[PDB]
Amino acid sequence: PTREPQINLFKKSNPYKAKVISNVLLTPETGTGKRPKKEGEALVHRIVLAIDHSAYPYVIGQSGGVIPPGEDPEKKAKGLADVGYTVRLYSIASPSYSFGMKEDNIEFIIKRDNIYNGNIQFKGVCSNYMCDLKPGDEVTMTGPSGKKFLLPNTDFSGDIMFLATGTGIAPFIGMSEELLEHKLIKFTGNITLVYGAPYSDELVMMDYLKGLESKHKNFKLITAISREEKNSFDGGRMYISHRVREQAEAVKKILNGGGRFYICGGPKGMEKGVIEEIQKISGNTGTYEEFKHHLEGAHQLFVETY
Ligand SMILES: Cc1cc2nc3c(=O)[nH]c(=O)nc-3n(C[C@H](O)[C@H](O)[C@H](O)COP(=O)(O)OP(=O)(O)OC[C@H]3O[C@@H](n4cnc5c(N)ncnc54)[C@H](O)[C@@H]3O)c2cc1C
Ligand SMILES: NC(=O)c1ccc[n+]([C@@H]2O[C@@H](COP(=O)([O-])OP(=O)(O)OC[C@H]3O[C@@H](n4cnc5c(N)ncnc54)[C@H](OP(=O)(O)O)[C@@H]3O)[C@@H](O)[C@H]2O)c1
Ligand SMILES: [Zn+2]
Repeated sequence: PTREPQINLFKKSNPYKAKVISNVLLTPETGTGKRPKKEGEALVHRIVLAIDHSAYPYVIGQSGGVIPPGEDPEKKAKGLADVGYTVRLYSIASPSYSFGMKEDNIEFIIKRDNIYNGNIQFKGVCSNYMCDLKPGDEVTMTGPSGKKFLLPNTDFSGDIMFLATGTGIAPFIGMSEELLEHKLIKFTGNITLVYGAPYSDELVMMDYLKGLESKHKNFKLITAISREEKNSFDGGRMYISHRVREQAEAVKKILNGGGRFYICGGPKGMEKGVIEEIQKISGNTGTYEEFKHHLEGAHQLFVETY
């Protein structure tokens, strides 16, 4: 709520407690759906926490931090006296003032981060804790965290391209609702959301997103289903990067029209492929990093990958 980002209003020494309102699964229960045994599981939950927007005035594009209950084995073994699990960050998926501007909650899009044969081998601590939350449970929170990945704070006319993979879709749900419905600013540009995942059933919030597309014209939705589609260029898996190449003109519109690029999701450093595809389109032949830093400097690039 209330524009202008604040960070670290809550640290591990003064956490913020939040009660769980809802925690619903968004992907097929294990065994159902397209992902075969040998490829493990893709269990993605949508999690809604009740908070006091007065005490936790977050801004969409920011991250919330969670502290999983318990003692970190590695820390105890190293004997740290801290021992408590270190914070895990998650992209806030709800719009600044919540859906319907009720200012009553905050939401996350979290996936069980396991390893896996097809059977489980290692089990992510925090992601599973979250996905195991029951309505009424209390969550230890930190933040807000981050103040770079943000929307314009004044009226905007340039086009905006959202590039997401998997859970990276989170920030773009809130941002999409805020730009198209909440209108905290007069936005007159075109939104292009390029969203990628392994299987069609692992694309989450689709009903909502497709609905956004049919209601606006202001908003186009493209998907890259990597394990069901091959790109037309090299016949490899279809990634969002290949979609960018197909959207050469929407890309050019942004490069020359003062638009913005938001890239979010995994795996770590997945922005490289997307960025150097944008560079091909611009035709600029500087080094990858010279082009990337230029865009960021020009406020036309925003990247959060993990
Ligand atoms: C800015 C930011 C935003 C993020 N947003 C989201 C988001 O919106 N949604 C989301 O789901 N995640 C998001 N993440 C990731 C999140 O922060 C966590 O890193 C992630 O959920 C996994 O945390 P974990 O505690 O469950 O995994 P950890 O317990 O820290 O384990 C990490 C990985 O290591 C593996 N592992 C554990 N033990 C071993 C071992 N002995 N040998 C080999 N491997 C092992 C685990 O299986 C796991 O896959 C974000 C991260 C960042 C930095
Ligand atoms: N277990 C792994 O080592 C592994 C495997 C794939 C990606 N990531 C996954 O990404 C995180 C989230 O998983 P999720 O179930 O929410 O969905 P997801 O596995 O993250 O899928 C996101 C999409 O990005 C694609 N991709 C992989 N490398 C890329 C690059 N360099 N440039 C552009 N796109 C790329 C993936 O294609 P693919 O069909 O080739 O994966 C996938 O379709 C992690 O949990 C991790 O599982 C790492
Ligand atoms: Zn509308």
